[PDB]
Amino acid sequence: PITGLVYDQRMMLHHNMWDSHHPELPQRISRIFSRHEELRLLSRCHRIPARLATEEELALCHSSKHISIIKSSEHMKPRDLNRLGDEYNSIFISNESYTCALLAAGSCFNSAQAILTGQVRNAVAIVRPPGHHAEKDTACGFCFFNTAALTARYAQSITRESLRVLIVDWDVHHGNGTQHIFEEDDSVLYISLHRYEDGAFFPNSEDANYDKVGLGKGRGYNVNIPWNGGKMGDPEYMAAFHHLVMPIAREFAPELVLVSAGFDAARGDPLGGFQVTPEGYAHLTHQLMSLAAGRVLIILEGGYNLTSISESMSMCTSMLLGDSPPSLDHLTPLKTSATVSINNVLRAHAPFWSSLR
Ligand SMILES: CN(C)c1ccc(C(=O)N(CC(=O)NCc2ccccc2)Cc2ccc(C(=O)NO)cc2F)cc1
Ligand SMILES: [K+]
Ligand SMILES: [K+]
Ligand SMILES: [Zn+2]
Repeated sequence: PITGLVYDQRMMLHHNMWDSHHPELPQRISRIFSRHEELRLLSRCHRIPARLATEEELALCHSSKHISIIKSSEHMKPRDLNRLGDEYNSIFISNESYTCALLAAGSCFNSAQAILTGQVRNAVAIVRPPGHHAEKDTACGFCFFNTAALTARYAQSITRESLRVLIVDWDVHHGNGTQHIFEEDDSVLYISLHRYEDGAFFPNSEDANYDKVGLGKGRGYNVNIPWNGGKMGDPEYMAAFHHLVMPIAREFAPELVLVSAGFDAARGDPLGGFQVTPEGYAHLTHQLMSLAAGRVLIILEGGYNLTSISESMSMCTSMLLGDSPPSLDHLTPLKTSATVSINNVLRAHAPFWSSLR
């Protein structure tokens, strides 16, 4: 009954050499880790080592051209790095960026392997740069390689190709990369909750709407829960879980649960605009621990209030360790548009999930 934790301070090497105040700060991961110490959570975990992902492992999800280009940035001069990064949507690059994206992925590989071989029951991965906006053939939105997607495929590579993996993505932004990588796949169920605003919120694509349910045999295995017109928080996220995430997830019966755990929907985030509390994230984590016999891996994605993400992720680890969840009011009413959103998802996915009918 062990909880794993992976953290390597070398992941702070990735930085923005032209804007030292860019919100995707190196100290995002060091503040989360130090808060785990201060709360005496670190010493309760089994320390899992970081490692580099290999190029072969990156090819599980990414094209040879994309891997080659990001790999080449290790040797580039500053103005060439700036030119490269400017070619993407919302990317900065330093000569350490490739190595740090490899360490983020390999840390999660090591955690998933410890879970699937029974060395630990569950794990938390304090990693950067994030992953879920990265596509097979490009970088985007602070993300170089899709860590969560790679971890799902790595997981399958060391157990079965049929290993059922659920990815819950509670970052405030849609994981466009994760959706696309698994869109035609029924072995990996992708569920994303995100601020949508009728397609106006980043990453600015109607791919994130509720009517994108998957393709081919993947039809029904992509669940988008898009929020519109409202500052959402604990009541809305609890209700999405009760009405959508947990019924669908229980019917899918995953064998591994990956959380694309961005904390930019948190109260205090400078750009998410939402108000999920640390208690809220604890409730979500505890809910997910009822799946896959507790085999849950929490992977940091976004989140830009240093104190909010540190408190929020620490509460998640407290849940994985077996601490009792805080009691919340399941009877506070939802903001009006959130009911509309949840109903729109139920209509779209009832054809595929008997648990909704
Ligand atoms: C340097 N500072 C303080 C910034 C602050 C904020 C942004 C920013 O708004 N983004 C999103 C976006 O809409 N951009 C277009 C735009 C154009 C004109 C005006 C405002 C925005 C970048 C971004 C933020 C979060 C994640 C993440 O967390 N994903 O999971 C991924 C991202 F790509 C960018 C920079
Ligand atoms: K999301
Ligand atoms: K899918
Ligand atoms: Zn985000």
